[PDB]
Amino acid sequence: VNSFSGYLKLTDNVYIKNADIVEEAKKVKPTVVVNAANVYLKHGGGVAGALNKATNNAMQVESDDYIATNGPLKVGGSCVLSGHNLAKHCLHVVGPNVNKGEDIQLLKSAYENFNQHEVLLAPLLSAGIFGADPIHSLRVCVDTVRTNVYLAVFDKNLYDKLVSSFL
Ligand SMILES: O=C(N[C@H]1c2cccc(O)c2C[C@H]1C(=O)O)c1ccc(NCC2CC2)nc1
Repeated sequence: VNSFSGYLKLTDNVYIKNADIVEEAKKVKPTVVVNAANVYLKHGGGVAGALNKATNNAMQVESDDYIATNGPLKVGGSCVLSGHNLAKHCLHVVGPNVNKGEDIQLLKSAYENFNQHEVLLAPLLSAGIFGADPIHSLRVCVDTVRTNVYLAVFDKNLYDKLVSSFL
């Protein structure tokens, strides 16, 4: 049993809700919150910009030190950093950004990072300002992630479409 409330069970291991991931994280304090990161960990907008703002920019400060030491992530890759006031840990995952021309096949590799964590609160990867089809992202999630994932979807009309079209 866990404290995630009002989630729609899609499969054995994937759950979804129309909710603000910032508020879900503040309320649940999950072991892992996933960030929709880029390779430079520059948390400018979307999920990344939103989570960073909720940490009062502490996520960005930590991220800048990470990049200065380690260099950029790979598209499809990830790193584990602090969850600050939102979670124990933040798993920064880089899905492909279609608005940068990145290959959508890398979306499966991106979701594979979730399998290293037994339970996660996460956004649908490559949705919103990353420009990929969210119905596609949800399908890849269900077909790739085997651990227990709670997807928080910000946009109500996207959530309604994701529920209505899920096979
Ligand atoms: O950009 C957000 N979401 C979309 C997005 C963007 C980039 C990559 C992604 O994979 C996704 C999933 C999309 C969605 O979930 O609709 C978002 C989410 C929460 C939030 N909270 C603070 C506001 C003040 C209440 N702000 C923004």
